[PDB]
Amino acid sequence: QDNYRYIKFLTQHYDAKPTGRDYRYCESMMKKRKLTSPCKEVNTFIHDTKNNIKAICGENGNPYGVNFRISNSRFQVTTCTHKGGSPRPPCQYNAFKDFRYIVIACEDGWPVHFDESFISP
Amino acid sequence: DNYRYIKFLTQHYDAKPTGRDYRYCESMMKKRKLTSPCKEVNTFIHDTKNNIKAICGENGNPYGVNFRISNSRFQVTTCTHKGGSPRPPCQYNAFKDFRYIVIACEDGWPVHFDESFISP
Ligand SMILES: [Zn+2]
Ligand SMILES: [Zn+2]
Repeated sequence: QDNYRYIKFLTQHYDAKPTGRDYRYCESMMKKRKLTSPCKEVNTFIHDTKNNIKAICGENGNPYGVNFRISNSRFQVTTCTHKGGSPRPPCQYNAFKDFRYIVIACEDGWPVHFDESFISP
Repeated sequence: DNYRYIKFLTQHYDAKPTGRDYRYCESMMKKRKLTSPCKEVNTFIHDTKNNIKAICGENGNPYGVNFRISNSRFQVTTCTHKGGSPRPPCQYNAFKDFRYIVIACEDGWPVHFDESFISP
């Protein structure tokens, strides 16, 4: 019921209204979501409703690994990957658009972590 | 101007459904004022405005002469009127589905939902 980790998940991993989904999108979003001090190396935005993402914690997800959940359907996502090595802003990013399953961690029915290491079929 | 697009959302967009049963349809139809007279068939899409609009763009394909089919499945709830009276209160059966949807777009914006479309 403390919303802190859930809102943190949203800040870092949720954008219902993307524009472009190219490197410029990634570079502006990583800045707007304050993920640039230091440059976050890999960060994926999910483009769907809070309700549908939350449903991965319940009806619309399967157990994955010890504690994660995998979605039962694909989600629109944009993965921003840091380029150029240096961890100090300004931060340059490559942007990878995808429609794929996502793996998250849930706590008390809410998304609290995004598994950036998951490789979807 | 936004009129037909907003009208499309009023009748067919709900990012935050609960229940998705007869009660959901009966409250939503009333809330969206689709009850004077009772609308016979009406589908609510449970996804973002952006993703639905994308059916008019990259996440859709041409369908028929004037329509668009989504390239992926959407969570939907179809409300089908029952009881036989066009007057409030309007009663509904709910059908939850995860399916392709067909819409009409105008200039990149969704303006109608094809209730007659039968998805694989
Ligand atoms: Zn939305
Ligand atoms: Zn009827």
